[PDB]
Amino acid sequence: RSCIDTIPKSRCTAFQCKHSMKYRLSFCRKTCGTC
Ligand SMILES: [Cl-]
Ligand SMILES: [Cl-]
Ligand SMILES: [Cl-]
Ligand SMILES: [Cl-]
Repeated sequence: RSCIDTIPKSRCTAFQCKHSMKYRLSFCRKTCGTC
C-alpha cells in the first residue's frame, strides 16, 4: 500500500492509531507510523 494517509490527518489521532487496526492500515498509515 502507499505510505500516505487516506483521510484528513486531523482524524489520524493518537487514540485511533493506538486502538484501531483499520486506522493504522487503511486510513492513517503515515501518521500512525505504520510505514
Ligand atoms: Cl493491501
Ligand atoms: Cl511503504
Ligand atoms: Cl479520536
Ligand atoms: Cl476492522
